[PDB]
Amino acid sequence: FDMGGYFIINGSEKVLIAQERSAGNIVQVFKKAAPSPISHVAEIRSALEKGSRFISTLQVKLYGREGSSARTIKATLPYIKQDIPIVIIFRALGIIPDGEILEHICYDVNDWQMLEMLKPCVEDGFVIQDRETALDFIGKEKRIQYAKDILQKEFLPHITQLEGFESRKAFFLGYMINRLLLCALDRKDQDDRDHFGKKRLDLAGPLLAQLFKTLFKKLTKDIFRYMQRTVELAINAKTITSGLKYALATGNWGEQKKAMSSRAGVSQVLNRYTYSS
Amino acid sequence: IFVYQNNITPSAMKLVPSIPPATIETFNEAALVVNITHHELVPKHIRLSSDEKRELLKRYRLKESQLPRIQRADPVALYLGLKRGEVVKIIRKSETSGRYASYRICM
Amino acid sequence: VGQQYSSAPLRTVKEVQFGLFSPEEVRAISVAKIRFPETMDETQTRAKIGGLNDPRLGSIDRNLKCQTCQEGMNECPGHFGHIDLAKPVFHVGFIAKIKKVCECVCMHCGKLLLDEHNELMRQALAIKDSKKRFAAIWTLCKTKMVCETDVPSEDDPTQLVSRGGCGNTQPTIRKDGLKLVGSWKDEPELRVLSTEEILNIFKHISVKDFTSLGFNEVFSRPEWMILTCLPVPPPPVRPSISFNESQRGEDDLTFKLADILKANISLETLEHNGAPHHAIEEAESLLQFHVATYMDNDIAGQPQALQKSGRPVKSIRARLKGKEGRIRGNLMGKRVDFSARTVISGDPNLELDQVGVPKSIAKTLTYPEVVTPYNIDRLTQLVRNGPNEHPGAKYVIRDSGDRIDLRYSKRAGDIQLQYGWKVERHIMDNDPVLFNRQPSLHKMSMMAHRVKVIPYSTFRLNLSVTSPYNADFDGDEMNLHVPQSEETRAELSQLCAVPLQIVSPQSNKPCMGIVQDTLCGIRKLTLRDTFIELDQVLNMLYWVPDWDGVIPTPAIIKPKPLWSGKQILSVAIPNGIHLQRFDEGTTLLSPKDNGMLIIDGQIIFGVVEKKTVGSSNGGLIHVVTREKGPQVCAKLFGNIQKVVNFWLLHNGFSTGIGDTIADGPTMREITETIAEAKKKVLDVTKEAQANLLTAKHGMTLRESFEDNVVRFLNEARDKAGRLAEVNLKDLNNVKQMVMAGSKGSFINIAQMSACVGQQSVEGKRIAFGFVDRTLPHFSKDDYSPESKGFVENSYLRGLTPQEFFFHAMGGREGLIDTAVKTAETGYIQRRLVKALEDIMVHYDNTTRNSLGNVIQFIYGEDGMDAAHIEKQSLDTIGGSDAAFEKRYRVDLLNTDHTLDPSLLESGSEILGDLKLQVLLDEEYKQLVKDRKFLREVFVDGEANWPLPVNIRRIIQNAQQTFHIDHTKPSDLTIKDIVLGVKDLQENLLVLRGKNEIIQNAQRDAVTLFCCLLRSRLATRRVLQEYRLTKQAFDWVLSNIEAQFLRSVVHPGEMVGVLAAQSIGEPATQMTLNTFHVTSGVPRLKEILNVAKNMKTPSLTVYLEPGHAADQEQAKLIRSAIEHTTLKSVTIASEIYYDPDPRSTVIPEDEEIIQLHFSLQQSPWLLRLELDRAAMNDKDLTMGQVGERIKQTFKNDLFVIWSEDNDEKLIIRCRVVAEEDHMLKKIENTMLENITLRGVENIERVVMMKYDRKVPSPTGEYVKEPEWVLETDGVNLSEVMTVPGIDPTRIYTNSFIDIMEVLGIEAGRAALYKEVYNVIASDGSYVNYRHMALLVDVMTTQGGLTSVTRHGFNRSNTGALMRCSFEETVEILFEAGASAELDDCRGVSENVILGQMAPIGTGAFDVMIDEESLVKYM
Amino acid sequence: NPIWGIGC
Amino acid sequence: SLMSCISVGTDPMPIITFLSEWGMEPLEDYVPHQSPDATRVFVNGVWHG
Amino acid sequence: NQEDSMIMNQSSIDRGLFRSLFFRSYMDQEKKYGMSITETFEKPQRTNTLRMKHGTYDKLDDDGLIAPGVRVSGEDVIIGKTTPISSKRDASTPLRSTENGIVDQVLVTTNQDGLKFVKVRVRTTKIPQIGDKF
DNA sequence: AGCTCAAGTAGTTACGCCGGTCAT
RNA sequence: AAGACCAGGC
DNA sequence: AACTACTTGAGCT
Ligand SMILES: [Mg+2]
Ligand SMILES: [Zn+2]
Ligand SMILES: [Zn+2]
Repeated sequence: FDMGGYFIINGSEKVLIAQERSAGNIVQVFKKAAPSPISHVAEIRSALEKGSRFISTLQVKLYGREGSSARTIKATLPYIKQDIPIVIIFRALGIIPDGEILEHICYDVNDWQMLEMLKPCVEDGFVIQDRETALDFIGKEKRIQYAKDILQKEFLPHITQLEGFESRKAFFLGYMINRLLLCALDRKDQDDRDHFGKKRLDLAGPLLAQLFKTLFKKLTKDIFRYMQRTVELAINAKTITSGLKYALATGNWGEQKKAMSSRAGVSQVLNRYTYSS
Repeated sequence: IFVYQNNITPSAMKLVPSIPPATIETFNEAALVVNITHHELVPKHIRLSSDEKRELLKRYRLKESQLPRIQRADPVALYLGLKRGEVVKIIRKSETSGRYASYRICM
Repeated sequence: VGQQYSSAPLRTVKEVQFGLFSPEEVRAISVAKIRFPETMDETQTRAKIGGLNDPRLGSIDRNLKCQTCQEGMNECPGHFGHIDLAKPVFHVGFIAKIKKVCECVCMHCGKLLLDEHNELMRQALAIKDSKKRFAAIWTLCKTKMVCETDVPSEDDPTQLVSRGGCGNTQPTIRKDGLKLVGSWKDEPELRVLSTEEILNIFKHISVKDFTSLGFNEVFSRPEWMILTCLPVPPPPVRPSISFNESQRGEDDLTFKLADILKANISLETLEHNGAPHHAIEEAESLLQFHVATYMDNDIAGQPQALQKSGRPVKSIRARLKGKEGRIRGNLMGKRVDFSARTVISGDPNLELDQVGVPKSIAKTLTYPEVVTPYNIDRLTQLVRNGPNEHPGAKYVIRDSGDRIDLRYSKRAGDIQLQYGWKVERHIMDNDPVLFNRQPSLHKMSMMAHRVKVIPYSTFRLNLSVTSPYNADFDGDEMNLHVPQSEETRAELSQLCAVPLQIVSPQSNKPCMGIVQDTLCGIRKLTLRDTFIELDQVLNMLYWVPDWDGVIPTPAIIKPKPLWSGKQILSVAIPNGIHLQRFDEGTTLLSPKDNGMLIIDGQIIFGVVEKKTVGSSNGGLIHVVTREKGPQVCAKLFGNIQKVVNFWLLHNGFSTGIGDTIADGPTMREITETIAEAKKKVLDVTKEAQANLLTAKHGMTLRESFEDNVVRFLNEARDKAGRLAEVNLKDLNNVKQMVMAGSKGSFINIAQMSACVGQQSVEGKRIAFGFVDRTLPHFSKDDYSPESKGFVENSYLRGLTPQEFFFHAMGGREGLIDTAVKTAETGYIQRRLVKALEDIMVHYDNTTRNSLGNVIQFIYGEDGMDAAHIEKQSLDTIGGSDAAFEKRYRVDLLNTDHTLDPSLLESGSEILGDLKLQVLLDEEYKQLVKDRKFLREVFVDGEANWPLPVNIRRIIQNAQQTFHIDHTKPSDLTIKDIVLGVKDLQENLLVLRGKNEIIQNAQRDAVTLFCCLLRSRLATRRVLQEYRLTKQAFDWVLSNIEAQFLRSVVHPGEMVGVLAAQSIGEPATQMTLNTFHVTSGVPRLKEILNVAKNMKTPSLTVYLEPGHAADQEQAKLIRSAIEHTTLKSVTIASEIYYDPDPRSTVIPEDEEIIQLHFSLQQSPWLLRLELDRAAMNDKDLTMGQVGERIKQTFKNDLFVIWSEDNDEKLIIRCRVVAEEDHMLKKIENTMLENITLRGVENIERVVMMKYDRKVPSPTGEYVKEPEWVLETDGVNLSEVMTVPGIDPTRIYTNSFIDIMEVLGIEAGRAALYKEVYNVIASDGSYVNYRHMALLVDVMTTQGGLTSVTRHGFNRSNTGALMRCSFEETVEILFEAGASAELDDCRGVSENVILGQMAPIGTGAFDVMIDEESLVKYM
Repeated sequence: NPIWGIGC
Repeated sequence: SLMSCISVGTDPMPIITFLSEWGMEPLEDYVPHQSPDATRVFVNGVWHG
Repeated sequence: NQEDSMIMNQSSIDRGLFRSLFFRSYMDQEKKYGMSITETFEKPQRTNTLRMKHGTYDKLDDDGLIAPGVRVSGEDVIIGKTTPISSKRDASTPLRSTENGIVDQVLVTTNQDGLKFVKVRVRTTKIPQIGDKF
């Protein structure tokens, strides 16, 4: 009758508990309170479904409250101190002329409202007229090169961090700047933060994953030291055995060390009061 | 008692406490359109000779500070033109006894 | 306590002095040089190296050793040692001040930066307040940075005079981690101010200067904020915990002492060897840190400083942080001995005040009873009995401070006591003990009970004493404490006995009634239909213990001799108990058997239930308590119980599905009340999906749609249930359990037999979580009720998935706050407490605190104890001038208006007397003064108020004590009556003082009563209404007097904690929700915080005297207040290119030009298209609109406009280097900085028809509703001086404002009103005095001091006190900093000290009078 | 209340 | 609930491919006006034409 | 049966209604050190140390264990262990003070570290009583 | 160079009473 | 023996 | 999680 599904560490039956979370790689638009230099903003949390898995999000803001004359659109990029006005982000991408920029954002030349909105924005970037300067204002030769980097490995990193796809990310940042306005013009509501469909449940299997990596990776750069002493076996297969045990035993995922900055709860002591229990 | 219409100059009023013993007050116009004492919630206050005061204190065994206070820039305090050290007897209606007698010194 | 007599005199702390250790002192005190960083091991050998801990300090291992001051572990408090730091360090918590000090003093010299010479400084220098002085000062000296040697004297700014010198520019200092650095100034010059440098400067700072800033030359000099020699605390402080013997185990602090020690050693060994001078500092910063650590390890510049393993390392200050930490964790509350706790289950055969204790427990808890020749005999028995027989004991203690263990000692059964020895016996029956159930938010959450040892493992408590603790038996547990001194016990029985508690001061009504079975059944037993025969009428009388032993004559003799409940139930009611009621159709022969009338202590008529025997006002209980006493009434429960419970045991009672089913046809009649109700919805949905409905001003077209659907389903549901309600016969059990008042209500039946109801969250019917739908099982845009959450089904029938779900989502919201408001309510409670603790009535009748600061001159504005007060009705006030006169008016000079000689005994010999008719005038003239004076206090007319001494009853007692006939005349001189009531008033003394101010207070805080007094003692009533004999009168009088004197408050009464709870308690019983204006739970919060921006500000303004029901007058003001902006009437705005100022490129404009040239500019145009329907709502005119616009800009903007007649409203205009940029900035300046009508911050403004009672010309009060404007924003100073309002009634709930505009007083009035309306908006009732006290405490210091860490906890109260709430540690730091002195007058101080606090019982002294101790023999 | 009506 | 289950993790390409070969003109080369009401398609949060 | 408290028919409580068994398992090991110094499972008394308990050890066979028949109670030492250090400090396990019953199953076993692993299980029949929740 | 006014940023404190499992 | 975490009780 | 205190920053004469 024991349907199982639990682990048996150091005796006691441990049950991994599902961890709900806000799914990834998706576009969200939020209205931000009357007291704030920002009107609305759209975000998208991105991470490689398989490979390292960065946790850096994209912010496509929209300054100028529902009044002031300066309703501009700026977005935030990973590692960049300040924010950049979308126009530049495009020219810095591979789209240098106006209207070819509005090309991506708006999909209906007969939607003057939206387009209007964009106008003031275009003026913002009117001062940078090409891909040279585009990738520049992002702080010579030394700075320009780094500009690229943060676009091929940091900017909307999902999609792909390859190279010759600049185009694609551009249509997104366009689909995004779109989603922003689609709301600031009362056509689409603010994104429903608790629409269960857009939340994921990291079950047991997944947990071991993000956990294992953290481990095997310390083994990886461990095996690097034995190789960095031999002026001419070593693999302590205990970090993956004992590491796993610690977590599953207590309920603290993230390692041990001077890192309590983890979460306790994951993995508990399976109930045995009654079957239905 | 000057009644400035919209506002007096910062250069101006900086010449008020410059003529003692005498003392001077300033009242904005738009703030005296309605006598505030007249209000429902505003209970009747009253001044107190340095005699009626030096009495309250003996009669209750008070150390001055132990007495409920009232602000110098208090709407009513100004109205009756109090000063730092003067006392005020408040007499209001009470759904428990009919009339209660409270006192506030002006800090 | 302590063990081993000490020759030194015993004393109690009467004062606490704070300060900072002067290095020289720490040195002095130290008994250890403390050089080594290890523990002991003389090279593995266990001992204690002369190096660390015990290099003479305290000790371990059970070794007297400790510098021969023996004592071994227990008796030896710790012994401090020290440690000479290598270089001066910053005291982690003072680093703030150390910095603000320098900001105020000059370097290289060390003196103030502003002398008496600077005027603004004189002022600051006179501010007497060790803290606000150093506050104001720094606010000045933080600017000037030139140590000026010469400044203009008190004459002519011409000449200059000199003082201290060396104007070296003072640097601007900033905080970076643990170091203070600053810049001196093109471009600055940065240097890192050393410690050694700072300290030096401080040392130089002048003595009169220490004092200028917040210091004290004796107890705490500015310099000592930097440590030279570190005070090392001893073992009992940082105990070691060894794992048997051969294993380490050292405390946390016993490490960061060593970490510091080591960081000291290395430093020095770099300053006496090749000292690379700029590589030492790199090692100094380390010591500065470890010493920051040691004391505080929770700072700004992160670096948590973790102990090998990750462990944070508790800093000394961590051990103190409130709750858990020493102050709030070990002192304001500790685990105590002589206590027990288990599971409760009520027992219906236990006197109200008992409490059954499991034998097991009694055989565990003891009680030190000294041997005395009265109890020696019994004790020597209890002792032989041993610790295992119940009525036994378990410990004997001889004079020789040593203890014999009655279960081991070879002389166990031996022992013959010695007077003076003490014996610890098992708790026995009738031992007073403190029983409680937490959450403890009541004076009643803890009560003293009579002990009753019983079997079985559980505390058995009485039912009627259920609601005070608020327990049930579903597993609930209870804590029990056992007194230990002879007085401790007494104190428990004389003030905490359950019987004394029956009348709750918080709501001046009892607080324990008859619950469940006893209630429910007492009802049945009462009905005229309830009869009992001899056999049982006997076994029933037997159960009443006090039974006189006399069977009352049968209510029936004819065929069968029977009795009725009403009869027997009455044998429980004591003689002299007079009760009168009157419900609906109730009259001296109550048809439906309503009302209640009990005379002489026998139920005459009416049925008995919640109303007559509940924890209610009129409550037969409330009355028996007042009339007979704590005791008699406390017994009353058990009886009424015993009889009833027994009876029910035999009559039986139950409930089953059958009680929840509706008539065959009724279940139909309802169905179609939902169908029809469904269509009255489909109907207004059709009529909405056609735009065939207008927007009710202030609401959205959509919102207004809901507003009806909701009001439709609700009214539907309302009768749906009501059909069944009247469909359940007088036999339906559920009904019965509702009438009795012992459980559930209408609503309940409804949701079980008819319709469950509409579900809801956040106030609106089930949302559209799924784009445009409720569930995926629904068609988009379905706004119907079957989609929005209306459960049409009854529980008896069963919910459909959809219904079942919504229902869950609805309940889910419920469960939520019952799991949130649960502890946030507790916080708000806690605050109120730590905010009134030290408030207690004083022997003069002043309500003050630990400062003597008078919070109230006469507690509650009358000096009365809420317990002794009841809802009386001030006659005089209500009724017509006509009916008034015909009652109290007496005219001896008149054939028709004189006392008929059938009332008085001198009626004819009195008719016409001039001298008498004058005393009769004084009187009638008085009563009129009253009548008008009460309509001056209670403008409402409501004549019912809480007032000491219940006169209605007091007279009803005379009624039958002397048996008075409504026939033969009295015998009182008119002087008898009138004169007699005057002599009474004279003895109703509250305050007593000899002088006048006092004697005035007397009359003052009394008045209201006196009026009630006259009202019932007017000659006319006293003779014509209640024919009082001469005798009676002298009795009633004498009693009113006596009663009153008992009804006065007692000096001692810890009033604050009382009102504190009295207020917070009825809050734990509210919902966090603000549904079904921001009110309830969150509101109170809002208030106690003295919030500067409430969610709902809003403000109510009443018309001016005249124009009251002037409908159009209402509007006429609305639109003169409600802020209307151009932005709210403009449908669109465009900017065209029209270069010809004499024609347009636009068609529908032509006319509008030509018709505007009879009875330079820019070619750039700007057109606005205003809304038609929008010009009728806020009402506006093109003439006005523009008029405004034009005068806004004026002569540099020509504007035009069409006329209200047209089919398109418009406004053209032009200006007068790039214009397309300007005429666009002027686009906004037009839509957001231009008002048309209204006062800013005042949006939406609705109108309402309110209920205003008022004085008809003919006297009587009558219904005269008057319009009123309520706002949706708040500005006062301005919306007050508007023509058409009554700046004598205007009112915003924003008390903050009111105080600023109408004077703190009026402010207070609001604060109260607002708090009251927050309790009262929940049905709960609290007595004035409570809210008032709070209101008053916040108010008195001058303004609005909030009940928060930023309020009361910031006054001149003691330091130890405020330290026991929120800022615990810093509060002490800046207390030893400015060397504060604590009275130890605060309740807290004493608890923290372990001394009896000046609280009631201790608010005085007890001394033996030798003189009288000789005359007694 | 919640599970009966708005107002309730 | 009783019937609920959690996804596990399938592969994208066997569907990315299966698409750009059944009507999915890749994003790479897009023209907003020639393709007006073009229904855009997303894969695991990426825009594949 | 007032205020959520219910009346239960004793008679049928006797016929075994709602009776339930209760188990428990106190467990111990024999710690060692890379430095050959091991603990012990015996029936210790006196012997220079004193480090002992209050209860009785008599229900302890010489293997430092009880038998599954034994009726233990009050505090009765359930297991016997010692620690030789420099000569007998106790590490024996006592039945929780509130409890009691009968031993139901003892078992000896190895540990990865070849140490002596021993768990003990005690049984008790628990009868519904005037206070238990349902 | 210097001053009023608005905004930012820093930081703090919160909750009643009452078995298992893990590891320094 | 002190702490932390999870669980559960009114 | 929300506020409120405290001090700082940038706009402005
Ligand atoms: Mg309960
Ligand atoms: Zn000592
Ligand atoms: Zn100087």
